[PDB]
Amino acid sequence: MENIMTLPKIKHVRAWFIGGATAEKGAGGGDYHDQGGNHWIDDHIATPMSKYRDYEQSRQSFGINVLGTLIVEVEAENRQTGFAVSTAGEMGCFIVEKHLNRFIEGKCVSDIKLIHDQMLGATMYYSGSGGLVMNTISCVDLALWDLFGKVVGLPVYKLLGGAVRDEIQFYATGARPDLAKEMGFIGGKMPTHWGPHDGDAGIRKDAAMVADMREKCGPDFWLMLDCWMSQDVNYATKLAHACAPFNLKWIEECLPPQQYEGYRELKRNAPAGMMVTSGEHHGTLQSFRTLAETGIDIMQPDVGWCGGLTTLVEIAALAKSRGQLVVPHGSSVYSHHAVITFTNTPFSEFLMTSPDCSTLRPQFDPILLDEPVPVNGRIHKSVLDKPGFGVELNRDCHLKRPYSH
Amino acid sequence: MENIMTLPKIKHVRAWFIGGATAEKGAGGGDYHDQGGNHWIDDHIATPMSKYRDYEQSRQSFGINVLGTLIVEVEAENRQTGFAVSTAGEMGCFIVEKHLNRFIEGKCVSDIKLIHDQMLGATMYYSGSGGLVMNTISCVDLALWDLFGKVVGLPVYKLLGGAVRDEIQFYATGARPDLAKEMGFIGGKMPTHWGPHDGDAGIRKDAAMVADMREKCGPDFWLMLDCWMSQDVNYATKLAHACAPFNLKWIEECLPPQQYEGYRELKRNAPAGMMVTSGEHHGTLQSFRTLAETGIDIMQPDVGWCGGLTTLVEIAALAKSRGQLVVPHGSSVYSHHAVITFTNTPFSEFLMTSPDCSTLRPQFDPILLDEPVPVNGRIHKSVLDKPGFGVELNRDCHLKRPYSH
Ligand SMILES: [Mg+2]
Ligand SMILES: [Mg+2]
Repeated sequence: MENIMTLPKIKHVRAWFIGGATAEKGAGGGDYHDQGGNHWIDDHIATPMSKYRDYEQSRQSFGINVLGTLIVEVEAENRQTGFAVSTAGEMGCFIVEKHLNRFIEGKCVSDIKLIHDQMLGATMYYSGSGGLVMNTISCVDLALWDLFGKVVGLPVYKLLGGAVRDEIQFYATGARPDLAKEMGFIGGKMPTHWGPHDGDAGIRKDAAMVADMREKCGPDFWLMLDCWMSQDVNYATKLAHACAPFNLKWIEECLPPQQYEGYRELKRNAPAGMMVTSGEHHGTLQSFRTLAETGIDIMQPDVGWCGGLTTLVEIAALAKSRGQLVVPHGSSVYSHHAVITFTNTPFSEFLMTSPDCSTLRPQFDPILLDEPVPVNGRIHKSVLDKPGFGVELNRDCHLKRPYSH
Repeated sequence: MENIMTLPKIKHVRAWFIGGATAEKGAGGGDYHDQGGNHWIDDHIATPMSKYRDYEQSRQSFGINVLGTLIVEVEAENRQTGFAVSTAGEMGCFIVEKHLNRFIEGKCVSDIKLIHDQMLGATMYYSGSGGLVMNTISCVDLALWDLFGKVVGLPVYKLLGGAVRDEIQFYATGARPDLAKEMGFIGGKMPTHWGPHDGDAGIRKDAAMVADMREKCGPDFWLMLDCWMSQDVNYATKLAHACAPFNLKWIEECLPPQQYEGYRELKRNAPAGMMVTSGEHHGTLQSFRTLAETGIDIMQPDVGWCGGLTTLVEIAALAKSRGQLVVPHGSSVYSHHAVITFTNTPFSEFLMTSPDCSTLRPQFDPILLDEPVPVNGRIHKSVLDKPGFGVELNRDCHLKRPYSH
């Protein structure tokens, strides 16, 4: 047998950020919500805070954009690099440069799972199993997979065992399911604009929004509702039943992440055939074990928030073992390379970054160079035939390096 | 009726830090683990990382001390101030100065619960329900209660409805239960030094450690084991049964926080009469609802990590409703003022900050001025008869202010 390919050790790990409270607001990139004004993603979206008059119209007003984008780049001894982006910004840089670097530098570029376990174990006392700290860990994990793929010379999807479908079909999230249908998407997920404090009027208005789009899009184009942790079991139950006549495919993240018991009850109360989903804010495989056992239909981890690709692959197996689907939240290429290899991820999400949902602005615009976007609502596997996650870091963005080591 | 006491509005909120990766290592204060060398708290303590040779001897080596102390001070329009400390450091300062300040400034000093709900709702998308972000929220909550108490002129324990006992009796956590007995404590909790990877030898060694202290302390002095998230169900079960002959009162935090299902199984497998506890790393009332339902005997939230005093009081009611006890993790005065009013907190914890557990070095030494310490293993309620949490900020420490607004 031939001698194996020689692999370099990891030399440096660096972290930068753009956007967030200490940089330029509206930088976009990794933080989906770090947008400018007049953006659908900030237009009276129901949230745990919209019950407050001062925070009802804008999520930005309560600080959904304070973190900004975290960028992690790992450089091997042979000078090759790999990178990834997520939501964490400056604080994410602290974690990487002042803590996690000790487990990263000096390792082989193939020691991905090892570094992953060490990051989880070393931060367990302050990670809270999700959110900020997990977003940071996820970003490092993705940067490592990117570097490994670029060193080996293969797309991440091939390293994982290959594609199980020739193309990824997408549904679009935004305020214009009708325009999404025109673009070729298979469905459209809309955000709810009213919450529990709005009562029956709120239910009537969001249900009317769904009815209107059903009329405009026809019966086969899927329609879904995203509730961004803004409701309670009763309100979610009433809304789901109010939308049943229009064949709403699923109602998403109705409750805060810790409310597993509530999700179990909500799923039990759901109209026959209508799915209940959640997961974008959950982190760690164990949390997904608990979430899966509530009986919800689809878990939706964000690859950059759940713990990384390493964790995503485990979550996919968990769901598959139960005969269920896993449909990641956004994530662009970080999701594409993974889900195209998952038999139980028949479709993916494309979260509209276009202010009015009329164009195909890239998912992480503009931090990723040559970022692929759906063509006729799909991304063919050949589009992913590039090393690692197939993109390059846009250094024309004003990247800030708050910490060093 | 007389006109009510006039209350000022909150003018400023400021955040500082000491210790941590960007300051002086070993600063102590809020971060219990930010100690120097030769400290029992870093002496081969079993952890999720001790299975790794390079991280077996020292928790500091894997970074248990990177955060340091977060200090939050709230100033009212009448110039009176209130403050609190916790574990979060520089990153905690970012959260307070760049995000949470918008919900704090301008409110009445009595709007504590309102600010609390807004902090939770606004950070839900990145808090992960515990850890770093929750520690920060908790610190703000405590600072608010401190300010309110100082403005009103009453100790927090009286504002809460008064003491239900004349003194708080303590058990001591550290490597010397025998010295703790001499000091007047009612029991001693020791850390385990070996983990699953050590197998039967590890169980034999930690059990022998317990047997030795039982011999030295007698039958009535309580002995407990702290496992700092380092085990799995089987190992914890074996260790608990190995310690049953010595009447180990309880075995604490055997599993990582997300493993609710494991805790349920462990409690079921526990020797008759032996308690199973956890909770110091959990956050948010909902997580404690789930933890409580696993059947464990005592939940141990840290007042500065679980969400604050506001959350602690709710957790106490949850436990009380189930006929169970709540015994907070460390927390000094932040716990004292609360638990002295809880019928279901018959005793409290004093975590030895003394390197060799031979003296009564204050719990948060040296960031808190005039910090009370147990006398004969107890703290009489009269010791707490000072405004707010009864202490002042030691500004002789080199406090750093990384952010402004
Ligand atoms: Mg969603
Ligand atoms: Mg403990």
